[PDB]
Amino acid sequence: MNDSEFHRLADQLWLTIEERLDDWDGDSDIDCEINGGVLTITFENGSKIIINRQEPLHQVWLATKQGGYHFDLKGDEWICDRSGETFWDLLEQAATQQAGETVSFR
Repeated sequence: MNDSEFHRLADQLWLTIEERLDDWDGDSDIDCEINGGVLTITFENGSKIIINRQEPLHQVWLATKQGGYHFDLKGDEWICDRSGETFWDLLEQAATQQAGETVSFR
């Protein structure tokens, strides 16, 4: 991947995460903040999900209560380099588990 394409696609992903989380209107209180470019989602139980860019690798990284997941862009989608699972599936699964309420943007 080249650096400019990474900037373009990561910017897009950042906007999508921010809008989806800032627009959340379910029962649970969920907050999302951007600090030093890093997104942190905080849940009522104190747990968090952290999303950051790894520029030299052209990857997006995800840290949840359960684990860590590193993503490459493959065929127009962010895909975990260890399992093949998609960024949005892993993020939704973790946010649903950590909020105790369905967090779904599909």
